[PDB]
Amino acid sequence: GWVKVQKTRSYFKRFQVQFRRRREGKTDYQARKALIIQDKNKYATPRYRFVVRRTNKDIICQVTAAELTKDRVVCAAYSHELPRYGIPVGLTNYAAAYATGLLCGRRLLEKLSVGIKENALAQLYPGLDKATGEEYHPDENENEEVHAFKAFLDIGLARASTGARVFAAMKGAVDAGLNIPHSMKRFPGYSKDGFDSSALRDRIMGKHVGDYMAELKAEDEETYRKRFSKYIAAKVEPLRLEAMYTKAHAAIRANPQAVKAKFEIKKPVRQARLTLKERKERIDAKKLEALKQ
Amino acid sequence: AKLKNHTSKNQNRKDHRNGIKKPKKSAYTSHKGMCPKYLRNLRRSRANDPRQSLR
Amino acid sequence: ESENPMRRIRIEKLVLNICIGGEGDALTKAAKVLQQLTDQEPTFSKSRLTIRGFGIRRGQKISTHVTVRGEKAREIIERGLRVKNFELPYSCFSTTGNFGFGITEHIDLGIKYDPSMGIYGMDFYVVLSRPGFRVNKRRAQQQHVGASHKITPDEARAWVEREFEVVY
Amino acid sequence: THSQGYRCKTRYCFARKFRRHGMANLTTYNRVYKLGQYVNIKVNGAYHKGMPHRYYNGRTGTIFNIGPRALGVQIQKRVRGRIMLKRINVRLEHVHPSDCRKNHLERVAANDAARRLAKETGQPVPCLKRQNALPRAAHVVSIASAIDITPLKYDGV
Amino acid sequence: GRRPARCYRYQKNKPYPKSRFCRGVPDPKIRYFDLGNRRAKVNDFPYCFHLLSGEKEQVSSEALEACRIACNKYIAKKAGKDSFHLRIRVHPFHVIRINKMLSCAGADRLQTGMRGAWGKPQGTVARVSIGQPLLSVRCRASAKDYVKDALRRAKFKIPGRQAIVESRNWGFTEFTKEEYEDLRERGELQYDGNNAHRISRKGPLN
RNA sequence: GCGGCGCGCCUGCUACACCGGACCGCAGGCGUCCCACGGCGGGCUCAGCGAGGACGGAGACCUCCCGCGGAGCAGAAGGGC
RNA sequence: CGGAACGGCGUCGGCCGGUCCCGACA
RNA sequence: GCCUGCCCCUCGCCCGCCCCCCAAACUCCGAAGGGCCGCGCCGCCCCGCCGCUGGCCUGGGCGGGGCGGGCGAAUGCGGGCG
RNA sequence: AGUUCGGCCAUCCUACGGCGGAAACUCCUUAACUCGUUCCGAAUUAGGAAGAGAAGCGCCGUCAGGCCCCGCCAGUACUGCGAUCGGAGACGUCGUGGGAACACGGGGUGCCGAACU
Repeated sequence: GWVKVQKTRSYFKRFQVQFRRRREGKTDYQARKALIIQDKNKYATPRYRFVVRRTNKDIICQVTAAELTKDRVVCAAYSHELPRYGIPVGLTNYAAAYATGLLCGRRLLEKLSVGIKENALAQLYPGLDKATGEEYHPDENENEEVHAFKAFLDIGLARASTGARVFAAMKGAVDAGLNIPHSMKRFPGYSKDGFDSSALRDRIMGKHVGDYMAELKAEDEETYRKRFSKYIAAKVEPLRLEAMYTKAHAAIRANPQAVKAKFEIKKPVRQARLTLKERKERIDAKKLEALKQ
Repeated sequence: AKLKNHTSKNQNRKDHRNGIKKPKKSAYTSHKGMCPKYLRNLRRSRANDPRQSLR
Repeated sequence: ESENPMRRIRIEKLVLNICIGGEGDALTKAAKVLQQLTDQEPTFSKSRLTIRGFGIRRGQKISTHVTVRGEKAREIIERGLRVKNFELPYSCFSTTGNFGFGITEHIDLGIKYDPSMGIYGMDFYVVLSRPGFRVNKRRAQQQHVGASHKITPDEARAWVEREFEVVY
Repeated sequence: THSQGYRCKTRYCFARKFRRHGMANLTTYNRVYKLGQYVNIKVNGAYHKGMPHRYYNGRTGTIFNIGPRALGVQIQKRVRGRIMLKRINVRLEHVHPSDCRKNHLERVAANDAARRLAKETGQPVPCLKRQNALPRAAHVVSIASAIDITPLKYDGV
Repeated sequence: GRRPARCYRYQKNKPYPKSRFCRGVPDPKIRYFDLGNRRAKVNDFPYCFHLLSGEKEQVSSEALEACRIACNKYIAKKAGKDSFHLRIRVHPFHVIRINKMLSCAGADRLQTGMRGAWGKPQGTVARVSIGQPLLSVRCRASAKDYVKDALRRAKFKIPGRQAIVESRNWGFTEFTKEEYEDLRERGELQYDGNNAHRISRKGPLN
């Protein structure tokens, strides 16, 4: 009972290393292909994929166009920007996704608009003025002359579970003005019978947190202290959540322009490579450790 | 009666006698097989303004 | 002299396995036995291929399994060590720190012997996981766990000794 | 050959190389194509639709039509004593852009630039034609100490 | 009678080996390819003598078995089984074919003629190149006098002209009489067993 | 020569590195099958190397782990995943 | 002196070697 | 070496290590030799047309006008077309 | 520095042992909900933020396997076209052209873009 080894030089010689992104697993190559296959006739005309990545403490939205090398991140808004816009806590809930979306969309429409400096873009496409759950497809209506900037959705590798955070970021961009192809069946409240404005009007307002916060205080205040600690110090009571969301949405739509925040580039020690002549020496000392003993 | 089958001997000389004739300019850029939309764009655009084959 | 608190050991899950060929309704009868103990619906695994010695024929349900975790896992496994007199064979611990034992009588686990439910033997296998193993199962960022963090059988026997005061 | 399928005698040709098995690098689909671009054709088994017949492998051609999801390469094939302008439709993956006149595109601009510098300073024009190597010159070489070479015996073998 | 060996002499056809397309390969007569003291110390057998191949040719297996039997006997009778190592280096691999013409001929009766000439495999045969060693006899000092004779007594059995050579190499070991010895004082020769290799400077230290 | 069918068709050879290349030359198939064995979207990883676990061993199940495909994709073979 | 495996103190050459003016038991 | 004493030996298998010789329907690699296309028209500035494109003032095509230039491998020879 | 979207796909891998985190990331953290699980919040979804470098990940090792480069192999094997060259043949030379491969040493161990902190 003593067996063969899988990692033979034969296995290694034939190993076909996957693409660096595929090995890491961040990017699914098959979807990227279908999202980025611009029909050849158009040529240079660029294609926008609305990446909505999800992370433990942040939700990242950026509108991107893939050139032969760069992915040309056009304009980007992340969850960490939202406390500046007035939401102190809950920077990764469904409601915060519908805000991350307005943050990206309204920045994109204005950035294109200031360069245009004419009767175009945001004045042509204010979009839904307020955050409401009604179905709104921006390009479905007039779409006169300058068409709404349409970007296709990139769910990443995350799974399209009914009413996931990533779906609600898409609504946020749609609220801003960017037409993003959508059906809203995934959105909660879309029973085959109908789309519930309510299921969206409440989740977009962060009332999912409100039910739990109030219930937690009654059944077990001590758990509610540990579970929602940041919410308590911030003073956003479950009742106050609705007001916070309306104000933030109002500020986001009116003044999207982002301001630069400074970054400190700390350098880790990064003990450098041992010099090659010294590298041979380490074996030479070891040889003495075996010979002289 | 048993007979010969197939052999290309001499076929090369026959072909290269005066052969290797270029396919001709008319079929170098012919409109057969082109995008149907491209053809309609080219014809409609040429008609307006300078190439007014129209009356 | 303190290990990082993530280096603790947790019972990730317990598998429960029966192999009642297929008979006429025996697999359904074991479904009743598994349902009460784990409070879960046991899923019927299926026979692969058709063999001569047993009666599997590439489609007969041959086994029922449920995976139990957390508080249920501790109690169902603690039952299994009492009925095994807090004694386990030493070699049961495996290469990936996974160990198992055999359970005669579905009744011995405190289930009442029934004329209606005939005795069905089951077997157990408990998987031990070090907090931080998510790197192996997450849909995104799926990468193999490092050597230290993997439970070596020696380390897991120590966690079993500490957890149930068992002997080998 | 008693059988003649559209994939006949393609055991080694249509096979991918040693460690390039897999999806196409995304760059192939993304690259831009302009009508009149030479496109070398390299048949692959990466996808099984849009594969041209084995003869069309390696036949540099120009793109007659930039259709949606496809390209239209016209190649020159030898039949009897006549070159025929066959027009084929390939999916982008099975086709690649060609350097072809890479030297020429650089040559015309570089030669023109030499004239452009010349219009100011550099009144003489360096002859702007390639010369086929040409035959050596004086290159007087110092013998100094030269190793004597003597043919060897049929010994070491 | 297997026919005269001149019928299949010379590498006339492209090597056709025993394979999934080949069926019914008859049987190489020669089944033993190493005779004598196969178990050997590289140190105990200083010189090796080989039979070099005079011409590109095809050598029948029955010859390879026949030669093996005769050459081995002469060293065995004089030098002894202990003093000789005999290696048939060429293996019978190519299987030649033989056309079957038996019984009556005609129309709708037993097929006869050169129509359908592919032959049922017969005579497993060996492929040789000019200069490929056929036989390798390794001996101690004691058999140095009798080694050449054993090779030649059997030379006639091997088809065509051949040559007898003394290896400047020390034994089967690739190294020569000098190199082997240079790496014997310097402790640079791992002894594998029948053969040996230089210790080398590669591999993880421990 | 009707004993065979290279008498339509296909895979790998023979084929002599573009392609085209003969033969009652080799190694084989085809004349069907499947509304799911189809299309699409989602999930998933397969044959197995081990090391473990009532009965339970060559072998049946259930676990992990390493798993470049070593699996199965209706049938010939070769690509391909 | 169509033509081989083998042989040829037939005749001219060459290669790798040992002896022998301590002249090839005196 | 022994009621069974397996207190364990010799050959194997299996796994590591070398070694001898192979493939036409084997290929990590892979020549010679073959194929296929180019070797003069560019650079600039504008301006039209488009029922097409696109978020756009984006494209590509197709034209037209100016300007800065020019014959840009060797050798043979007049090519094509019914 | 670190993340995201990427390009080229091993000098980017695989294995082991160290070293590291401020932020970033991961692990984490639970299930009223939306959802999610041939059974199983393992995964997946939703809602969090008490820990933590132990993994992942980033950095160094290691006569480390591979991968990559240059020698060597070697004018070697082969081979284009010529010889009323030499051979009973098998085949081999010689003229003018080319020119491998495996072993075997010596080294190398990602880089490029776009946005944000």
